[PDB]
Amino acid sequence: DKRNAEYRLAFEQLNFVGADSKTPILKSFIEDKGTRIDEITFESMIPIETWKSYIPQLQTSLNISIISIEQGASKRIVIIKSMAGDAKIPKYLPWDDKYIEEQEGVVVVGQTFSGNIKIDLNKSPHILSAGETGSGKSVILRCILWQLLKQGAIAYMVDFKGGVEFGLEYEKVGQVITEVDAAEKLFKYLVDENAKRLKLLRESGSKNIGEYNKKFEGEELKRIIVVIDELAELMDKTGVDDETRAKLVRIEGYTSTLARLSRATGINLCIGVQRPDAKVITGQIKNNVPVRICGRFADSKASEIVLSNTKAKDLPEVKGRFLFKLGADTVQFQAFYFDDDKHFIPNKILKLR
Ligand SMILES: OC[C@H]1O[C@@H](O)[C@H](O)[C@@H](O)[C@@H]1O
Ligand SMILES: OC[C@H]1O[C@@H](O)[C@H](O)[C@@H](O)[C@@H]1O
Ligand SMILES: OC[C@H]1O[C@@H](O)[C@H](O)[C@@H](O)[C@@H]1O
Repeated sequence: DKRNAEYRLAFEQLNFVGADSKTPILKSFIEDKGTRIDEITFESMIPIETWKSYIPQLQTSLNISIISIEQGASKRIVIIKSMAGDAKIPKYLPWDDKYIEEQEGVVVVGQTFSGNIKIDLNKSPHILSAGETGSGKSVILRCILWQLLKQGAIAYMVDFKGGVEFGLEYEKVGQVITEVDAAEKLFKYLVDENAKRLKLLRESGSKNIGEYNKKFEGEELKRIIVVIDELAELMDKTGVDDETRAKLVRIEGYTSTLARLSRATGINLCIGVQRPDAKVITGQIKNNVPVRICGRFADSKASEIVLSNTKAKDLPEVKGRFLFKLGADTVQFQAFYFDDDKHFIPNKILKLR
């Protein structure tokens, strides 16, 4: 076997042997095909602290990037989490307007092993982006927003922290909703706008708003993008009073209806979540929000709430490194770093008269 012959030679060149004079024994090599992260298990008498001292050398000899080395069941077992030197993705990928797609409704979120990650909002209409504060979870949503604003979409932005996440420059290109009263008015409007669009599709025999628009020269329905900076501000009802709770229940009813029924109507939800919790990322959100973007979470439960697998615990500690899940596959990718100070140019959008 190639791998066993390759490891043996590598260990012998280092005289990397235990008290019994044996080089480490390969017990198992488990590759994750989507993330390209491997679990290599070795048996030897070499202490874990010695393996850790050898990390720089083992990376070079075996041609791998070592994420971690941990002791297994016994002091004879080491488990290495690694990525092959061939599984290359950037560690920094600045946004650039050259990535903007010609096809309306198609957005790019970053780079994977073979090509870029593209999302066609006409096929997978809603996105949930989850990550710890500073991960880049929110940066991705603003990058998607910019792309859609450049394709002529209408935007609505929700931020209950006084709108500090969507400053005055965002207000030039759309409406910023900063409190629960304005959010009830917004979501009741979007649910009615969705109902009016479904009515137009049935009546005209149109599959989507794109087919509808071609039928009427002077009647052009535009894509609507709704960016929710933090889903917990709309879903977490724990400490509010009776009236605010009923208002949030009404809003949740509107969000659920929107997510489930806005597939063909060109109304897209881009949701941010800082702390995954089953009360916030419910079964209704999961059943109707197909795109998941997940940052690193050391906790298994947090990854299962977002992805319904534990792979977010395996990611390397790289800023802007995420998991992408659409359907049954989970892949690792580097997200674009979109910086408002240099990438968000409101006058370019306003010029699209
Ligand atoms: O990389 C292969 C496997 O390694 C294991 O350590 C992880 O828990 C799995 O999520 C992963 O699929
Ligand atoms: O469809 C465009 C891209 O997005 C996803 O379907 C996959 O994760 C990528 O491998 C693909 O290149
Ligand atoms: O926030 C709700 C309001 O949003 C505006 O953008 C729409 O034009 C109004 O019709 C709607 O009532």
